[PDB]
Amino acid sequence: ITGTSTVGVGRGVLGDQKNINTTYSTYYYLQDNTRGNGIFTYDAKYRTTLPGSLWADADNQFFASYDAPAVDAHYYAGVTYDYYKNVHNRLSYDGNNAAIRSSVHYSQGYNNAFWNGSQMVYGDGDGQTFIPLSGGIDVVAHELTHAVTDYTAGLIYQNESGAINEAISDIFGTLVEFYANKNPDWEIGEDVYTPGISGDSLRSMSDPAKYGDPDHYSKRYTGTQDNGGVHINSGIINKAAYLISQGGTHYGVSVVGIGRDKLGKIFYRALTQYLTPTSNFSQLRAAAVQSATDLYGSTSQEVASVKQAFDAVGVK
Ligand SMILES: [Ca+2]
Ligand SMILES: [Ca+2]
Ligand SMILES: [Ca+2]
Ligand SMILES: [Cl-]
Ligand SMILES: [Cl-]
Ligand SMILES: [Cl-]
Ligand SMILES: [Cl-]
Ligand SMILES: [Cl-]
Ligand SMILES: [Zn+2]
Ligand SMILES: [Zn+2]
Ligand SMILES: [Zn+2]
Ligand SMILES: [Zn+2]
Ligand SMILES: [Zn+2]
Ligand SMILES: [Zn+2]
Ligand SMILES: [Zn+2]
Ligand SMILES: [Zn+2]
Ligand SMILES: [Zn+2]
Repeated sequence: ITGTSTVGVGRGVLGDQKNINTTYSTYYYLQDNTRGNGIFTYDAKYRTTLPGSLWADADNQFFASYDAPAVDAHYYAGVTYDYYKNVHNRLSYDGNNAAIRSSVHYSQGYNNAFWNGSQMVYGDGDGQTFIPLSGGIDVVAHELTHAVTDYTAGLIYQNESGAINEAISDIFGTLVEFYANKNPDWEIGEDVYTPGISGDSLRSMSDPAKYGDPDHYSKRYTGTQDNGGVHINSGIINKAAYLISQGGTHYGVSVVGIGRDKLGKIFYRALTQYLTPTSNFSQLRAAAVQSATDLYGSTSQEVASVKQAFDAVGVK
């Protein structure tokens, strides 16, 4: 809508206060004019009709319980935009400043969130498995990263390619969470999963086997469930990424960590320049080695650590 750019204030899903970019035209709308072609957040009103109504608020204060998922969807879309722009010189998910549109209060008791090809969609959870899913910055950025992948490599969502697709979204979801300094960690979805249980998450990148997920290629799932193990086998790549950044010794292989920024640069270059729709784990290794070579040189520590990390998780 047309109006005046304003800054409102509200509280997110976890009760934290934050400022949000809004637009004033009689009402204050969750329309951020400061990022690309805009960030727009919508009320789906517990329906499954999308996108719903552009979020309108009478006073630019967003402290109602019903407001909280919208505050976080809007704010964390903005943080994700800022990450890709400031760290990777990428303008929105398509690199062409596409508007980022999000709908909250999707359906009733809905324990999921997803990028649907044109917008983000967030359930509120059932209050036991999940609280509203936009409360997790890593969830928001994980799903928006699926759009990045779709607009670059086009990784197929099945089998090893699909596990790479998932792991890329976990890697950049995590890197966004660190970029924001929003209680960062190497676990996924901890801020919105099981409010009655502290210390858990959907999966761990630093220790996938904490939740039973494989941390080595020899332990990969080979059946047909979960589209051929896309959220299961992602642990193999997630652990390699963790090792590249943080270092460690894994199945006896010592990895010299090179930090988060270099992890992100290596994997962003691999994703955008080298991966293809059917890349497998071995091809991802090659893409990451080539990317680190492009950036740091073939004789660099960075290249040596990429190789170490993929050796540690059994990916040749
Ligand atoms: Ca209000
Ligand atoms: Ca996390
Ligand atoms: Ca929990
Ligand atoms: Cl460990
Ligand atoms: Cl381990
Ligand atoms: Cl480790
Ligand atoms: Cl180990
Ligand atoms: Cl190699
Ligand atoms: Zn998803
Ligand atoms: Zn995903
Ligand atoms: Zn966290
Ligand atoms: Zn699990
Ligand atoms: Zn798992
Ligand atoms: Zn799954
Ligand atoms: Zn998923
Ligand atoms: Zn280990
Ligand atoms: Zn370890």
